[PDB]
Amino acid sequence: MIVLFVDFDYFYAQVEEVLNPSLKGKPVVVCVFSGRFEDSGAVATANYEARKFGVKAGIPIVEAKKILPNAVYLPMRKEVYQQVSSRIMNLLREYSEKIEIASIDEAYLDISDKVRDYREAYNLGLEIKNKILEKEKITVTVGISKNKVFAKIAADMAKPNGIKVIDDEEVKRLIRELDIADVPGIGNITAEKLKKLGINKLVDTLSIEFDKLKGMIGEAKAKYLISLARDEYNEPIRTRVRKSIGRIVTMKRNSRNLEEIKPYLFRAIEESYYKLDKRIPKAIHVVAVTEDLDIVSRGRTFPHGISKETAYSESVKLLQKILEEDERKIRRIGVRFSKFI
DNA sequence: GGGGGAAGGAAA
DNA sequence: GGCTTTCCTTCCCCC
Ligand SMILES: [Ca+2]
Ligand SMILES: [Ca+2]
Ligand SMILES: [Ca+2]
Ligand SMILES: [Ca+2]
Repeated sequence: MIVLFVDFDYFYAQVEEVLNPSLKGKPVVVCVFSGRFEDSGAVATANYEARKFGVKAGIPIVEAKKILPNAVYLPMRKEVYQQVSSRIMNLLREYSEKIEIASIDEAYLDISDKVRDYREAYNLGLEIKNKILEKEKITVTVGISKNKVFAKIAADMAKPNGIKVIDDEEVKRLIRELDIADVPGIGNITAEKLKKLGINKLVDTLSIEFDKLKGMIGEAKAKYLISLARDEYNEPIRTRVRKSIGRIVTMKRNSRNLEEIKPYLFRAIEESYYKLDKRIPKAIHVVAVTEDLDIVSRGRTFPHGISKETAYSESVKLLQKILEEDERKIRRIGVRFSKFI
């Protein structure tokens, strides 16, 4: 394989500096306003002028404003970034039939029937970047390599607005020098567990006894890291069909009172069905986040499609099961639909 | 022993 | 804090 990875730059914030060009140069910060007080929520994304100062995905909208109090804070327009994204995706579908849409702003292209070497791959990349810049004035980064994992890593290294290749020789250099915590699919929890085992690089997984890896991070993530360490990782570029869709809302104030909860839940279901659009789900899950923020969720799977009426009736049953089996207060309430048809 | 599953992770 | 969507890793049902 010769994989080609695209990763739209500071995406949500770009798609904002593209419908109001006056923003370029100024720090922008797309936030998610939760709804329980002046500026409560978090930062979705922030253009690079804002990151230079500490504002990044995650930190509360309130820390953001303490750091860059005079920045352009805008609310999240997800339905809008979603379209811009698709339009771009469609642009990429021409450069190859084998495409995997990883996220709302990440796509893997398998161009192993579209080019011959990394020099051709690299040129196809630039061609792509440009096309995108031409049609939607959106810069994106490109990473090319022998599999999805190293193509992604490539882009991680080149973003923003770049292009790169980690040829067969580099891969071995990396399997040895790349901080394993920088490997796609390894976060803080698993990173720590691996640091405790002396595993700081990929190559470090071939030495540790296996079953003592399966023991600490999980059978799957273990297999994952090793195959990568053996330069034997090959996950095909497969079309991805969305598997779930949901919406959680945040209540104006905590409670365990079913009738105080009901309005928000029914409000989330509605919005949830608007999204589904033609998709019929056979499984519904009610999700609530206790005052302490842990995540409780009860579900049920049907042997047929779920009609709102059903979603309505059944979701109350579920919600109840939560209230009956958890004594904590609720602040967040929502739903989620799976097992489409 | 294991193939095929509802809930709480763990990462993006 | 912090959506939204993933895989998963357990605790089962039953071969
Ligand atoms: Ca991105
Ligand atoms: Ca991304
Ligand atoms: Ca990453
Ligand atoms: Ca990491």
